[PDB]
Amino acid sequence: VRPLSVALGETARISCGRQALGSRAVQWYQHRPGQAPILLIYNNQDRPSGIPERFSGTPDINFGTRATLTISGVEAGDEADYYCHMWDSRSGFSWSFGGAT
Amino acid sequence: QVQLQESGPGLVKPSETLSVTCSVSGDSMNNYYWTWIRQSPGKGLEWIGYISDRESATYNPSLNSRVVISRDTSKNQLSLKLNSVTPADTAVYYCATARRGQRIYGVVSFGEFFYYYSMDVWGKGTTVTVSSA
Amino acid sequence: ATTTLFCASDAKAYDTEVHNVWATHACVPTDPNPQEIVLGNVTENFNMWKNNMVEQMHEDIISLWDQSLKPCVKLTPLCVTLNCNNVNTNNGEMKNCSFNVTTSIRDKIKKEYALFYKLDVVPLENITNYRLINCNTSVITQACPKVSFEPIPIHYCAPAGFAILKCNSKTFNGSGPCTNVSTVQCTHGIRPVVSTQLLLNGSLAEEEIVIRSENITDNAKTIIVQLNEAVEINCTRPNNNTRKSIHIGPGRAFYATGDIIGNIRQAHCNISKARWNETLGQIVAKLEEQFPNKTIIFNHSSGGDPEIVTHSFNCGGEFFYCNTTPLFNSTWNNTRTDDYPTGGEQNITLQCRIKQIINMWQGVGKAMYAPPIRGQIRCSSNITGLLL
Amino acid sequence: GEMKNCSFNVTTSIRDKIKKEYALFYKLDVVPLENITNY
Ligand SMILES: *[C@@H]1O[C@H](CO)[C@@H](O[C@@H]2O[C@H](CO)[C@@H](O[C@@H]3O[C@H](CO[C@H]4O[C@H](CO)[C@@H](O)[C@H](O[C@H]5O[C@H](CO)[C@@H](O)[C@H](O)[C@@H]5O)[C@@H]4O)[C@@H](O)[C@H](O[C@H]4O[C@H](CO)[C@@H](O)[C@H](O)[C@@H]4O[C@H]4O[C@H](CO)[C@@H](O)[C@H](O)[C@@H]4O)[C@@H]3O)[C@H](O)[C@H]2NC(C)=O)[C@H](O)[C@H]1NC(C)=O
Ligand SMILES: *[C@@H]1O[C@H](CO)[C@@H](O[C@@H]2O[C@H](CO)[C@@H](O[C@@H]3O[C@H](CO[C@H]4O[C@H](CO)[C@@H](O)[C@H](O)[C@@H]4O)[C@@H](O)[C@H](O[C@H]4O[C@H](CO)[C@@H](O)[C@H](O)[C@@H]4O[C@H]4O[C@H](CO)[C@@H](O)[C@H](O)[C@@H]4O)[C@@H]3O)[C@H](O)[C@H]2NC(C)=O)[C@H](O)[C@H]1NC(C)=O
Ligand SMILES: *[C@@H]1O[C@H](CO)[C@@H](O[C@@H]2O[C@H](CO)[C@@H](O[C@@H]3O[C@H](CO)[C@@H](O)[C@H](O)[C@@H]3O)[C@H](O)[C@H]2NC(C)=O)[C@H](O)[C@H]1NC(C)=O
Ligand SMILES: *[C@@H]1O[C@H](CO)[C@@H](O[C@@H]2O[C@H](CO)[C@@H](O[C@@H]3O[C@H](CO)[C@@H](O)[C@H](O)[C@@H]3O)[C@H](O)[C@H]2NC(C)=O)[C@H](O)[C@H]1NC(C)=O
Ligand SMILES: *[C@@H]1O[C@H](CO)[C@@H](O[C@@H]2O[C@H](CO)[C@@H](O[C@@H]3O[C@H](CO)[C@@H](O)[C@H](O)[C@@H]3O)[C@H](O)[C@H]2NC(C)=O)[C@H](O)[C@H]1NC(C)=O
Ligand SMILES: *[C@@H]1O[C@H](CO)[C@@H](O[C@@H]2O[C@H](CO)[C@@H](O)[C@H](O)[C@H]2NC(C)=O)[C@H](O)[C@H]1NC(C)=O
Ligand SMILES: *[C@@H]1O[C@H](CO)[C@@H](O[C@@H]2O[C@H](CO)[C@@H](O)[C@H](O)[C@H]2NC(C)=O)[C@H](O)[C@H]1NC(C)=O
Ligand SMILES: *[C@@H]1O[C@H](CO)[C@@H](O[C@@H]2O[C@H](CO)[C@@H](O)[C@H](O)[C@H]2NC(C)=O)[C@H](O)[C@H]1NC(C)=O
Ligand SMILES: *[C@@H]1O[C@H](CO)[C@@H](O[C@@H]2O[C@H](CO)[C@@H](O)[C@H](O)[C@H]2NC(C)=O)[C@H](O)[C@H]1NC(C)=O
Ligand SMILES: *[C@@H]1O[C@H](CO)[C@@H](O[C@@H]2O[C@H](CO)[C@@H](O)[C@H](O)[C@H]2NC(C)=O)[C@H](O)[C@H]1NC(C)=O
Ligand SMILES: *[C@@H]1O[C@H](CO)[C@@H](O)[C@H](O)[C@H]1NC(C)=O
Ligand SMILES: *[C@@H]1O[C@H](CO)[C@@H](O)[C@H](O)[C@H]1NC(C)=O
Ligand SMILES: *[C@@H]1O[C@H](CO)[C@@H](O)[C@H](O)[C@H]1NC(C)=O
Ligand SMILES: *[C@@H]1O[C@H](CO)[C@@H](O)[C@H](O)[C@H]1NC(C)=O
Ligand SMILES: *[C@@H]1O[C@H](CO)[C@@H](O)[C@H](O)[C@H]1NC(C)=O
Ligand SMILES: *[C@@H]1O[C@H](CO)[C@@H](O)[C@H](O)[C@H]1NC(C)=O
Ligand SMILES: *[C@@H]1O[C@H](CO)[C@@H](O)[C@H](O)[C@H]1NC(C)=O
Ligand SMILES: *[C@@H]1O[C@H](CO)[C@@H](O)[C@H](O)[C@H]1NC(C)=O
Ligand SMILES: *[C@@H]1O[C@H](CO)[C@@H](O)[C@H](O)[C@H]1NC(C)=O
Repeated sequence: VRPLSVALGETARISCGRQALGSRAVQWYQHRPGQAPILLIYNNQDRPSGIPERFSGTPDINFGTRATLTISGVEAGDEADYYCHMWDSRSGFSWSFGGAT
Repeated sequence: QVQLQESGPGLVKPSETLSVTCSVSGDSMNNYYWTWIRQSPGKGLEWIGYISDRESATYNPSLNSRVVISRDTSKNQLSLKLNSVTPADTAVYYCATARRGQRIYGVVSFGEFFYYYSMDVWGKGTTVTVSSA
Repeated sequence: ATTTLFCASDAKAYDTEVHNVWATHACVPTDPNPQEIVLGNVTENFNMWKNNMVEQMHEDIISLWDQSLKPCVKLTPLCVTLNCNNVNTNNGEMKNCSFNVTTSIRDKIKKEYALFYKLDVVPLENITNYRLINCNTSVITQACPKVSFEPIPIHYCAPAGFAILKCNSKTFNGSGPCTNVSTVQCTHGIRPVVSTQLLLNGSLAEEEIVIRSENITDNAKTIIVQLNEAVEINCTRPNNNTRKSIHIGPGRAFYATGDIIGNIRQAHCNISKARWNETLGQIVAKLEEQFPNKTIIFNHSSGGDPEIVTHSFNCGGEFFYCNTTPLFNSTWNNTRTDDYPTGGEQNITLQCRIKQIINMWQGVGKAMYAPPIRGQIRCSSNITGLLL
Repeated sequence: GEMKNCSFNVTTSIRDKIKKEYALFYKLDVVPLENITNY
């Protein structure tokens, strides 16, 4: 994993796994240490209730490029472990939640 | 308001039948899609499959179809059945809900779409160890 | 009489020195002020079904296609044994074939990879193992790139001492007399569009739709329907596919398909529903006079080859083969029906399919391999009549 | 004899397989090449 723990007020970027190879629909998750994994982003941009606008994602120009979560203005409640569930119409199935971080 | 409550054996013997029940508090089970998520320590989460309104289920081929998800709609509880367990199945378990999501990319009538699932309401956590001791 | 006729094509083209297929370098530039002498009380009779210009034009078009692809690559070292798999999609129409080929130096060997379509392969006899579609009955020739297929118009001119007569009647069938005859030396701007089942970039009739046949009671005579307002069709092929370049022998390159970048989609065409409903409704009012007692139905075609029973045309480099089963459904008694549900959606779609190897004009020893076009494809044709 | 029954390997229409064929043809169409008569 790559550790990115800068003093607060900067912008963090975390990249996901496999190269793209078709149109995607990628989730994101927040597994706090000692806690349960919490959903953050579905459909590459969409944000449920209770999450601030500091999180964004990657569009569907995908076609060989990596998926990325972006955290602008990192705060104190932003240190956890983030996973990455994968979907695309071209590469088959998925049964794991991507490489850990 | 809905709450999930894992309740299993805690410690069993290998090569036997196991059962873990997630008690649901807040809604009847006929409106939601249900799933279990296991976590081996250090590695990533794993999704065993799902269960639906019309008993739609597709179990993981890497789980090798040794699982049958059972349900208790009377006590509003989500159970689980799994036979001939291995010591590699030692994992922190979770019970969770699932929602419908459909992605379109071409003309629909040719079948150029697919389905994906998000998990929003999570459980609280339990640990079942498959060990000889 | 009967004579030879020569080409005429004007200089809105002829700025680049390129050779397409319908030569246009040897075509004389046509006259800017074409003289049309309107004759007097002159009644000549015309016969659409005994006309020599049609056989001249058929021989000409076959000979023009035979001029090009004479100095082109022969694909005789390509009829070899092909392996295959399917394309790595989820869990098909294009195959990922591999084959041994001799290199440019006839002492070594080389292993290659190419993607191309089903309808261009035949199974040979577990590992699936086959060969190409037409390499036991025909010698096959790759058409060159930088050689255009675009149908630019052709005027037919008669030599000195001859003349061409012309029918100016509004409603004129085949095989009758006229009472309004003009004379020219140079015909209409006729476009060589090669297509089945429908007539695309044509010429429209005036104030009615007109139905022609030789003997309409005889059912072995084809029927030509000419409309008076066009019905637009809008085809495409949405796949961003590359092209390889395999070199076979000295100075001869072979152009295959490489990978596919993106999604895998089919090749729809989107004809409009209400407009074509109007068209098909006003065809049958003229049809109900030649058979004035009965219901008439439109049924689809009959099985067979894909290049006979389907609408086949040329869309900027590829050859499309859409089938017209969503068109020809219905059943009409009193110029009304219930076979369209008056709801749901507009835009009747059609399913095309792509084919490289083509032996149009039903050849028995010759074929053609159209190399792939890089990018995406659109046509927007302009339907003017049809063949029943 | 004035006829000859001849057999020969041929490379067929598909340029990987080897076929074996028979044909009768006349003397005065042959030349002896060099026991089996092999011309
Ligand atoms: C022959 O006729 C047929 C029909 O008979 C035509 O077929 C059509 O083909 C197009 C593609 O060429 C299909 O479009 C696809 O439709 C998807 C669903 O559309 C609706 O999606 C949601 C509802 O779930 C709405 O929000 C949309 O409405 C909004 O967008 C449109 C855009 O024009 C506006 O007009 C509306 O006013 C709304 O603003 C639609 O109603 C659609 O989701 C999809 O687009 C996504 O995917 C492509 C793939 O690259 C992306 O480029 C695009 O940006 C979209 O991506 C979304 O999601 C990602 C991440 O998830 C984000 O990054 C994006 O910002 C975006 O949110 C695509 O457009 C259409 O469905 C299909 N018709 C039918 C009936 O199936 C043929 O084209 C026609 N052929 C010819 C030659 O004429
Ligand atoms: C890559 O390609 C594979 C192809 O192998 C593809 O797998 C297919 O996945 C889909 C998605 O799950 C499967 O389709 C669904 O199957 C379920 C369950 O049926 C299967 O399982 C039972 C045993 O559990 C078997 O007895 C049965 O024979 C099947 O094998 C169905 O319940 C699904 O129906 C829903 O979808 C329909 C399409 O829209 C709806 O019309 C239908 O009503 C259902 O939708 C919901 O509608 C309402 C919404 O709320 C609700 O009221 C309803 O109750 C219902 O919940 C559907 O048939 C399919 O079987 C798989 N293919 C095969 C061959 O098994 C992958 O998905 C694909 N992956 C990618 C990324 O493209
Ligand atoms: C292109 O030409 C090559 C020439 O080498 C072909 O390779 C062939 O590959 C097979 C499979 O490895 C070889 O078969 C071998 O058979 C022995 C005998 O049982 C076995 O012990 C080996 O493990 C192996 O299976 C074969 O010798 C080899 N060569 C030839 C001349 O056949 C290749 O198949 C050709 N490809 C195409 C598409 O034609
Ligand atoms: C004649 O060709 C037409 C196509 O123009 C065919 O009509 C199609 O019929 C199917 C089934 O009847 C329709 O599918 C269904 O439509 C309803 C109405 O919205 C919808 O609720 C369903 O979910 C489903 O989509 C289809 O829409 C319709 N196509 C069009 C363009 O209207 C017809 O089947 C052909 N044959 C005959 C005998 O009419
Ligand atoms: C056409 O090609 C075939 C290819 O098999 C030729 O067959 C050859 O036939 C001879 C005679 O049977 C084979 O000779 C063998 O020799 C060993 C050692 O003496 C002996 O033990 C065997 O019983 C057999 O006689 C030979 O292996 C075989 N194959 C090849 C590659 O030569 C055939 O002769 C050809 N015909 C013509 C007209 O060229
Ligand atoms: C085209 O229309 C003309 C009418 O001007 C038809 O010519 C007449 O046809 C009838 C019936 O066959 C004959 O009895 C007449 O002798 C024809 N000539 C004239 C001057 O009336 C002609 O048959 C039509 N052709 C087709 C193919 O329908
Ligand atoms: C068609 O099949 C060939 C099989 O060799 C594929 O070529 C290899 O693809 C892998 C996968 O990325 C590469 O690592 C290799 O470098 C490729 N070449 C060789 C010689 O092994 C090819 O990618 C396939 N094409 C499609 C579209 O599926
Ligand atoms: C359109 O034509 C097909 C055949 O060209 C007809 O299909 C036949 O349908 C009958 C219905 O009872 C079957 O018994 C036959 O076996 C079918 N095939 C053949 C070859 O006759 C079809 O009925 C026609 N449609 C309409 C509306 O007339
Ligand atoms: C032409 O397209 C039509 C589309 O309606 C095809 O008709 C149906 O194709 C499906 C495909 O599986 C079959 O299950 C049906 O039996 C077909 N008929 C009907 C009435 O729905 C048709 O097959 C296409 N023609 C060819 C030669 O492929
Ligand atoms: C020429 O020689 C060949 C030797 O193979 C003869 O062909 C065989 O003849 C026998 C006897 O009739 C048949 O049973 C076989 O089926 C034939 N073919 C093969 C491949 O063995 C052929 O008949 C001879 N011709 C003459 C005129 O003598
Ligand atoms: C054609 O017929 C009309 C009427 O009979 C006659 O007056 C005229 O002179 C004729 N010729 C021309 C060239 O109009
Ligand atoms: C070529 O092969 C195909 C299929 O094997 C067959 O239909 C065709 O008749 C063959 N041609 C000849 C001349 O044998
Ligand atoms: C004959 O056709 C010409 C074509 O332009 C037209 O000008 C002329 O009026 C027509 N004559 C009659 C009598 O209809
Ligand atoms: C047209 O076809 C009918 C039907 O076969 C035949 O009787 C007739 O002789 C044909 N010719 C004419 C001029 O009607
Ligand atoms: C098609 O693929 C090529 C590959 O580099 C790319 O340059 C081009 O932009 C693509 N076109 C579209 C429309 O995506
Ligand atoms: C068709 O023939 C019948 C007699 O069989 C007749 O009564 C009817 O009027 C005819 N149809 C029309 C449209 O005239
Ligand atoms: C003929 O038309 C009538 C009314 O116009 C309709 O009821 C009937 O279904 C049609 N077809 C037949 C075969 O009578
Ligand atoms: C097609 O035209 C007929 C006659 O005008 C009409 O009854 C029918 O509703 C039309 N269908 C559609 C889909 O517009
Ligand atoms: C599709 O239908 C619309 C009407 O909803 C029409 O305006 C459009 O021209 C059609 N598309 C074509 C004919 O390509």
